[PDB]
Amino acid sequence: VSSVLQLGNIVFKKERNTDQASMPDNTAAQKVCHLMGINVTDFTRSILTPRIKVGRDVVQKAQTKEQADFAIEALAKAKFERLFRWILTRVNKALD
Amino acid sequence: REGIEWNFIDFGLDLQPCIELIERPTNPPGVLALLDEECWFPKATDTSFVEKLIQEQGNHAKFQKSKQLKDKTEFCILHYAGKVTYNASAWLTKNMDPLNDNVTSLLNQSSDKFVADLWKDVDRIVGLDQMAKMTESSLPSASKTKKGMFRT
Repeated sequence: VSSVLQLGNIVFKKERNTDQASMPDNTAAQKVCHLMGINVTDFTRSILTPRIKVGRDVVQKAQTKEQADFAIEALAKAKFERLFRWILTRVNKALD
Repeated sequence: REGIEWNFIDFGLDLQPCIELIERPTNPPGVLALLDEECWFPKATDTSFVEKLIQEQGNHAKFQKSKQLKDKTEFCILHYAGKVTYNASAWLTKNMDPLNDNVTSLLNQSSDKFVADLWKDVDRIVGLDQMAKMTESSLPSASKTKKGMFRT
């Protein structure tokens, strides 16, 4: 629950010289990564510059500010929905 | 069926053309069905979905177009409990439910057991690499699901 809230404090700022965005703080990501049990640099690379695969190719690209905001927004709601489904199966487990 | 003395009373209450308007998948299609297919076209937007919805539905006798809002993009339907105005902006994104798969696989293999249990099923996370850009939303496809079994 706290990490779902904390993802909303991660701030992408549009950078003029590449037209992408970068992560201009470390604390917001650092708090989130500690409470997700994962790594700051691998998370920071994944959110800004993902190394995806389209079928056959490997597409290593940079995402824009609007996209990086959308990616963190989608991850927060998805982790919340996963918690509710887990809690519901945990309730059903004891009733039955 | 039992063959008693009776004569049929219409009570006038059936809501089915309202239900077909949203539900129908083939023959004249419904609101969900058009939202399902427009979703997989690289020159579709939430706006094209509404202009297609006028093409299939339009004259339908439970459908009505907006107060001339085609900018926001909205439509109206006549439900049993009243006429709702629905605003279709960011509905292809909601019907799709896409996520960054690169960050998702990091959670699958995390050093918290609880996060790793919660993100145990990554097999149906759907990559698209879609460029949300107003006016010209652009939908590439970067699909990634086991056996190709994904569902809208």
